[PDB]
Amino acid sequence: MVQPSLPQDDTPDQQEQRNRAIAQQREAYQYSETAGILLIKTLPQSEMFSLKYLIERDKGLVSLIANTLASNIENIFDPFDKLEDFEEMFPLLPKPLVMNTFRNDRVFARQRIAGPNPMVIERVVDKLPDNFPVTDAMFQKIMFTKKTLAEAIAQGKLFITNYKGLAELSPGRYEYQKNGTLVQKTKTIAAPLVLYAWKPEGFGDYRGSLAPIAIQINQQPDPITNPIYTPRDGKHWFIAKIFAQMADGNCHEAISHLARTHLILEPFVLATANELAPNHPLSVLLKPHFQFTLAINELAREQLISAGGYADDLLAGTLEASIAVIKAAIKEYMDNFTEFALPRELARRGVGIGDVDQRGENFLPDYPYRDDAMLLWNAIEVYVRDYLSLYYQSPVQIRQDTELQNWVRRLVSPEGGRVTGLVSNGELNTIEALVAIATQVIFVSGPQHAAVNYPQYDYMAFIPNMPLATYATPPNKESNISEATILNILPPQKLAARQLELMRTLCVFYPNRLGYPDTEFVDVRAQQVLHQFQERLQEIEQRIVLCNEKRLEPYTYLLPSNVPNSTSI
Amino acid sequence: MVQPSLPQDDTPDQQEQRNRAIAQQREAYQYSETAGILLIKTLPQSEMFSLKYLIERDKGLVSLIANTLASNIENIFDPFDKLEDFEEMFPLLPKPLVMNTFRNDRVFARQRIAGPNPMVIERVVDKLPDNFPVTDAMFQKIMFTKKTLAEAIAQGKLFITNYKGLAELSPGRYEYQKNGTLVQKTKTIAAPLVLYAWKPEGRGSLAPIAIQINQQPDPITNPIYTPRDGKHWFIAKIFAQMADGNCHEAISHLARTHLILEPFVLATANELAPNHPLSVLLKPHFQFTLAINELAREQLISAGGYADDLLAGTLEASIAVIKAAIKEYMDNFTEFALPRELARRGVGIGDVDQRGENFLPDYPYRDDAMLLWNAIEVYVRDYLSLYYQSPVQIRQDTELQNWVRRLVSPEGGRVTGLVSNGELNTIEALVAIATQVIFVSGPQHAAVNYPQYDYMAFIPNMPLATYATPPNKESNISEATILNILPPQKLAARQLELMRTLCVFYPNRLGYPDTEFVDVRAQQVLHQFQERLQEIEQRIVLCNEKRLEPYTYLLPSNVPNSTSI
Ligand SMILES: [Fe+3]
Ligand SMILES: [Fe+3]
Repeated sequence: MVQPSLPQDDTPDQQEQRNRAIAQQREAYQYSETAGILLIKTLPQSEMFSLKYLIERDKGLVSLIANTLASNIENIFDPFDKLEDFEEMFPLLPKPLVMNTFRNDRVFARQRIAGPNPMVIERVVDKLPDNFPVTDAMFQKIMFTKKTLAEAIAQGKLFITNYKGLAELSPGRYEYQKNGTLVQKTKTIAAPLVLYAWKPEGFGDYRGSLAPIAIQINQQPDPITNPIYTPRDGKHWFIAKIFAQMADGNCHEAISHLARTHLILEPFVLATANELAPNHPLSVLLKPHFQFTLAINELAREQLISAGGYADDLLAGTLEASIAVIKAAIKEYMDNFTEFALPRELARRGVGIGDVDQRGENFLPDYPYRDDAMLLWNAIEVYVRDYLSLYYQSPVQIRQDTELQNWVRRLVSPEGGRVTGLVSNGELNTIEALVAIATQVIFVSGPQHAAVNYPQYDYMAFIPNMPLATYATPPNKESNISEATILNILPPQKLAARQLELMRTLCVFYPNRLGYPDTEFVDVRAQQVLHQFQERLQEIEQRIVLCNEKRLEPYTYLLPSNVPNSTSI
Repeated sequence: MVQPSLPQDDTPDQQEQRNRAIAQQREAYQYSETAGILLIKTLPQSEMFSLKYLIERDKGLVSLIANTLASNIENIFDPFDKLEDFEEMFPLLPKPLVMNTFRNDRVFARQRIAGPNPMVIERVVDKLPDNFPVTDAMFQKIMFTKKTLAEAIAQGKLFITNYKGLAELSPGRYEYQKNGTLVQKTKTIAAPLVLYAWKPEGRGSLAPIAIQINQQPDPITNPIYTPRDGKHWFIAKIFAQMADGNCHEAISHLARTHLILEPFVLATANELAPNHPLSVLLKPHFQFTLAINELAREQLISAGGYADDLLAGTLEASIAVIKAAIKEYMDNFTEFALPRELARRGVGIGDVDQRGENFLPDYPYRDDAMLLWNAIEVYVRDYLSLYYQSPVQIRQDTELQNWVRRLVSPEGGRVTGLVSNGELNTIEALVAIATQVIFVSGPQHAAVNYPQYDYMAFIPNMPLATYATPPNKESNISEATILNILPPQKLAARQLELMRTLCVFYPNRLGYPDTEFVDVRAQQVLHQFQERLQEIEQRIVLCNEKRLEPYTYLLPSNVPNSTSI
């Protein structure tokens, strides 16, 4: 166990040892790709899941065998017979928290700020999209108000989710035998726009909340084939929400979860191995936050984004279409890396802590993801800054650290991740820039992945709340809607089962815990910095527990006790 | 990648490097115990399953989710409604090979010699046990012969399986909620005696003659059943199969492959340098062995695990059987070498009649295992000769001498049958030890592990517990009677779950290690072993065209390099 040091501070003997270790690491951590996604060529045994991990994962899979044994769902591509059958899918599993209230408009809307994908909603500035022709009359009928849209917008009261990033998907296909013949079917794609309003009054008892106003299921308006639905539209409104939720779930899995936690971490894990000695302070800082990350990304390669895997079976598009969405989300992230730092990302959507009205109040006061993620972001930043200050007291030490400079060059290179938004001026020159990079990597690996991964079961294991594909077209607005209509839009039995299977496996345990690495730092000064980070997380836990006593609903996913140390499941 | 060498031949500097490695290995491979069974304290990450292993094991578990989705079995402690329902448990899985023919007496008997547990049957010498009062009249009625029992025994025609090792099990209990009421029930244990005869006519094969379901005879409450007893005979075979299945899992499989290997794996780490030739030889045959034994600890022999759920006895009773089986093996280690084990049961290749033909001519486990035993023996002799030429190099190898001391010690495995004269002194003795270890880890484990699905995933052929008492020999047997003896739905499902996971894939392959030997001479000896395995594969393929049913489990292409599943 070596005291960490910068390579230029070491003797020539010690530097030879560092280069030896790096050369060996480069041989063990080679770069590869699947479908243009950067991944590892072969996983080192040191990077495999632990025994303890495997025991927990297996308990999960065996719990699914038991639940399936106790369930009445069948291995068929028929719809369920009754909508109530979706409630019977959990005889031996926890009931998903959304299950009993998912029909409520407020429960729908609050998933934008506290559900699995709190990453889409943005404040409307200036005007709605021209292809989303909501009228004053619609707004006024739904809000029971004489205020106009322009007035609401001028007050910062309107919010939108625009799923146009899904507009080019080729719809996925599926097929099966029924009575000795092959039936071939296609999923139905949608790319909705959803308008929300902040309602300060709430419902008399004055916890304010977001409320949904209008849904246009596809991007190009048409009064007949693509009208705007509102809550006045009865069962047609319920169906419009289903399509919007399906769209949110596709954006969730491809963009917010797979692309922008799991797969954008892969180049950082590999660059750390390919350029940093084992006793490099940055490697020692970052490796606890990479535990099991290569391995879980290899399972995603094998089981999630493979032909016949979960993405192929469950999502709206063809596998090829889903992979294209994933790769475009990676590219935009890497190209703009520092603009995806949490405060900047939120501010770009108009929903950051600085987005306030004339009285200093946030235009979106009820946003548990933002509130709790900012606590964790700020605590990690203090932890990282205090840690790196033990090793870099002056910027020349950044510039003369040949390993660190190689780590940056690897990341920005085309073959190393193409992280062209990583640094300014073509080179890492300051300590504060490195603090921001390492803060963002640790934030993504622990907190961000916890926020998008662990709500999956509560909101997406109950299939009707967020089905990963829709299986019939939106009915015409004047058509009558039966239970059969809804059951034909929702997934068939075998695919509903498959989606529960996925969601349970992704949420069943916590592989590790934020701030609690498997081995202590050798440097007692760094162990003290870590102990203070652990104290701060305890303070943050109690603050969130207090906030949750007053929130409309508790938001538990960013409690530090529930945040892993690494992206690992 | 350093040339292997004996420690006494190394420099002082090399010797201190060897000793540092051994000290680190002792720290990473510490000894521990669960319920008196020797295991590792903490599994080193280097000893974990590989990614590729995990991917295959996960395919197997997901296949069970899919199969269960497509099945109609329920999560209940009720019996199945019809016996035919046991045949509908495999909508998306391979059909177990025994399923169609399991009622046939010949198919029942041939599981003694080609089934999951080919380790029990033995030739009757002198007389039957006194607590098994088979009479001439019974024998003559079953065999439709005038030969007496004593004449048949004198000709070496009779064979027996005696499950007396189960006679003291406390019966397992189970409970469930049924209408806000907690129901508690007990399994029924049995310790049968089964008489077999070799019947030359056909073609020639073993035939079952008589079953007594428990050890103490009584003409009314524990009678001798024969093939003349109709459905009662069918039920007696169920109890005999259940007993074979319990002896299989506790003794032949868990004890005498998985758990007796654990001390050898730990001794190798605790006493041999990484470049010790014996460590280099053995470690390919230990791949994933510590890890699979840790899953056995956690999932198989834990409270609420598979053994607790499925086996006839309480968990404490099954663990006692396991531990007794380990101790007899270790106390008599060299006597469990394949040729000597077969000979002690009267069924070895030397057990021949006046005309030179075996008393038990049809014995695929024996014939194919002997081929692999002999090939491994040549491999380890030719390999070890590269490094030991005279016994003084055996005696002056301090690491090897420590390896033996560790194994025979009370805290390293207590392998008191390992060595003669208190000490390992010859190359041939070490050849015998390493041959047996490699044989157990590959071939023996293959022969007891991979038939589990074909013979035990079809629950009526070999249920791991019985759930009602043997009916009175005079009662009418209904379909419901049999369904109450066989496992309830939930426990049948749990037995299929287990047997599928134990058989889904081959983690590695006999003779094909992950890394080449650095020593080119050792590479050549390994290549010769691979060639011999190819010859054996073709010889077994030829035998399988003349056997009544193929025995595929010891084809070298189906034998792993290590006990790993
Ligand atoms: Fe994840
Ligand atoms: Fe096994």
